Amino acid sequence: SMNPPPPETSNPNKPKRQTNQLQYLLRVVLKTLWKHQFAWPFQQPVDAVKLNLPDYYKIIKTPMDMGTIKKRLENNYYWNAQECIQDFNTMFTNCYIYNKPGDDIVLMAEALEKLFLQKINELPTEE
Ligand SMILES: Cc1noc(C)c1-c1ccc(-c2nc3cnccn3c2NC(C)(C)C)cc1
Repeated sequence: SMNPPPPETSNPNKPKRQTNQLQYLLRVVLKTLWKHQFAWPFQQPVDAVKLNLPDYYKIIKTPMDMGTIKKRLENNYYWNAQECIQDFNTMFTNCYIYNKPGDDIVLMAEALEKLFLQKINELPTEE
Protein backbone atom coordinates (compact mmCIF):
# COMPACT_ATOMS: atom_id res chain seq x y z
CA SER A 1 0.00 0.00 0.00
CA MET A 2 2.75 2.42 -0.96
CA ASN A 3 3.29 4.32 -4.19
CA PRO A 4 6.71 4.14 -5.86
CA PRO A 5 8.88 7.24 -6.12
CA PRO A 6 7.61 9.34 -9.02
CA PRO A 7 9.68 9.38 -12.22
CA GLU A 8 12.66 11.73 -12.04
CA THR A 9 12.19 15.13 -13.66
CA SER A 10 15.85 16.13 -13.52
CA ASN A 11 19.16 14.26 -13.42
CA PRO A 12 22.61 15.90 -13.40
CA ASN A 13 24.10 12.86 -15.16
CA LYS A 14 21.67 12.84 -18.09
CA PRO A 15 22.62 15.04 -21.07
CA LYS A 16 20.04 17.58 -22.15
CA ARG A 17 19.56 20.21 -24.84
CA GLN A 18 16.93 22.55 -26.22
CA THR A 19 15.43 21.79 -29.63
CA ASN A 20 12.66 23.51 -31.56
CA GLN A 21 10.76 20.21 -31.48
CA LEU A 22 10.95 20.02 -27.68
CA GLN A 23 9.85 23.67 -27.54
CA TYR A 24 6.85 22.73 -29.70
CA LEU A 25 6.09 19.78 -27.42
CA LEU A 26 5.91 22.12 -24.44
CA ARG A 27 4.26 25.19 -25.89
CA VAL A 28 1.81 23.56 -28.26
CA VAL A 29 1.34 19.88 -27.40
CA LEU A 30 1.63 19.86 -23.61
CA LYS A 31 -0.18 23.19 -23.17
CA THR A 32 -3.09 22.10 -25.35
CA LEU A 33 -3.56 18.79 -23.55
CA TRP A 34 -3.05 20.27 -20.09
CA LYS A 35 -6.07 22.59 -20.31
CA HIS A 36 -8.43 19.95 -21.69
CA GLN A 37 -11.37 19.22 -19.38
CA PHE A 38 -10.33 15.54 -19.26
CA ALA A 39 -6.66 16.28 -18.43
CA TRP A 40 -6.69 16.43 -14.63
CA PRO A 41 -6.39 12.67 -13.85
CA PHE A 42 -3.23 12.65 -15.99
CA GLN A 43 -1.67 15.76 -14.44
CA GLN A 44 0.12 13.82 -11.69
CA PRO A 45 1.24 10.22 -11.08
CA VAL A 46 -1.46 7.63 -10.47
CA ASP A 47 -2.01 7.51 -6.71
CA ALA A 48 -2.83 3.85 -6.40
CA VAL A 49 -3.04 4.17 -2.62
CA LYS A 50 -5.77 6.81 -2.68
CA LEU A 51 -7.62 5.11 -5.55
CA ASN A 52 -7.44 1.79 -3.64
CA LEU A 53 -5.82 0.01 -6.57
CA PRO A 54 -3.34 -2.30 -4.81
CA ASP A 55 -2.46 -4.08 -8.08
CA TYR A 56 -1.72 -0.98 -10.17
CA TYR A 57 2.06 -0.90 -9.71
CA LYS A 58 2.07 -4.69 -9.99
CA ILE A 59 0.77 -4.37 -13.56
CA ILE A 60 2.23 -1.01 -14.56
CA LYS A 61 6.01 -1.09 -14.15
CA THR A 62 6.78 2.01 -16.24
CA PRO A 63 4.40 4.67 -14.93
CA MET A 64 4.21 8.03 -16.67
CA ASP A 65 1.94 11.06 -16.39
CA MET A 66 1.58 14.52 -17.93
CA GLY A 67 2.76 16.24 -14.77
CA THR A 68 6.08 14.39 -15.07
CA ILE A 69 6.29 15.19 -18.78
CA LYS A 70 5.50 18.87 -18.13
CA LYS A 71 8.28 19.12 -15.56
CA ARG A 72 10.74 17.21 -17.76
CA LEU A 73 10.04 19.74 -20.53
CA GLU A 74 10.22 22.78 -18.23
CA ASN A 75 13.35 21.48 -16.49
CA ASN A 76 15.12 20.73 -19.77
CA TYR A 77 15.42 17.01 -18.99
CA TYR A 78 15.19 15.67 -22.51
CA TRP A 79 17.81 15.29 -25.24
CA ASN A 80 15.31 14.95 -28.07
CA ALA A 81 11.64 14.90 -29.04
CA GLN A 82 11.58 11.10 -29.33
CA GLU A 83 12.23 10.76 -25.60
CA CYS A 84 9.26 12.99 -24.84
CA ILE A 85 6.94 11.36 -27.38
CA GLN A 86 7.83 7.97 -25.89
CA ASP A 87 6.78 9.28 -22.47
CA PHE A 88 3.38 10.37 -23.84
CA ASN A 89 2.98 6.98 -25.54
CA THR A 90 3.81 5.23 -22.27
CA MET A 91 1.21 7.31 -20.42
CA PHE A 92 -1.59 6.39 -22.85
CA THR A 93 -0.58 2.75 -23.22
CA ASN A 94 -0.49 2.26 -19.43
CA CYS A 95 -4.00 3.63 -19.13
CA TYR A 96 -5.25 1.26 -21.83
CA ILE A 97 -3.45 -1.72 -20.34
CA TYR A 98 -4.68 -1.29 -16.78
CA ASN A 99 -8.26 -0.17 -17.37
CA LYS A 100 -11.30 -1.73 -19.09
CA PRO A 101 -12.30 -0.58 -22.63
CA GLY A 102 -15.59 0.88 -21.38
CA ASP A 103 -14.17 2.77 -18.41
CA ASP A 104 -14.55 6.53 -18.05
CA ILE A 105 -10.80 7.00 -17.66
CA VAL A 106 -10.24 5.18 -20.97
CA LEU A 107 -12.73 7.41 -22.77
CA MET A 108 -10.95 10.41 -21.25
CA ALA A 109 -7.59 9.03 -22.38
CA GLU A 110 -8.92 8.41 -25.90
CA ALA A 111 -10.03 12.04 -26.20
CA LEU A 112 -6.65 13.34 -25.05
CA GLU A 113 -4.87 10.86 -27.32
CA LYS A 114 -6.79 12.05 -30.39
CA LEU A 115 -5.74 15.60 -29.54
CA PHE A 116 -2.14 14.55 -28.92
CA LEU A 117 -2.00 12.85 -32.32
CA GLN A 118 -3.49 15.90 -34.06
CA LYS A 119 -0.74 18.10 -32.56
CA ILE A 120 2.09 15.60 -33.00
CA ASN A 121 1.19 15.35 -36.69
CA GLU A 122 2.44 18.91 -37.18
CA LEU A 123 5.67 18.51 -35.21
CA PRO A 124 8.15 20.84 -36.98
CA THR A 125 11.28 19.60 -38.69
CA GLU A 126 14.38 20.03 -36.53
CA GLU A 127 15.99 23.43 -37.19
C1 LIG B 1 -4.83 8.10 -15.50
C2 LIG B 1 -5.02 6.69 -15.00
N1 LIG B 1 -4.41 5.56 -15.47
O1 LIG B 1 -4.85 4.49 -14.77
C3 LIG B 1 -5.75 4.83 -13.81
C4 LIG B 1 -6.31 3.76 -12.92
C5 LIG B 1 -5.91 6.28 -13.88
C6 LIG B 1 -6.81 7.09 -13.04
C7 LIG B 1 -8.12 6.65 -12.86
C8 LIG B 1 -8.99 7.40 -12.08
C9 LIG B 1 -8.55 8.59 -11.51
C10 LIG B 1 -9.44 9.35 -10.61
N2 LIG B 1 -9.02 10.14 -9.62
C11 LIG B 1 -10.09 10.61 -8.92
C12 LIG B 1 -10.11 11.46 -7.82
N3 LIG B 1 -11.28 11.80 -7.27
C13 LIG B 1 -12.42 11.30 -7.78
C14 LIG B 1 -12.41 10.45 -8.86
N4 LIG B 1 -11.24 10.11 -9.42
C15 LIG B 1 -10.91 9.32 -10.44
N5 LIG B 1 -11.79 8.65 -11.23
C16 LIG B 1 -12.37 9.24 -12.44
C17 LIG B 1 -13.34 10.37 -12.10
C18 LIG B 1 -11.29 9.82 -13.34
C19 LIG B 1 -13.14 8.16 -13.22
C20 LIG B 1 -7.23 9.00 -11.65
C21 LIG B 1 -6.36 8.25 -12.43
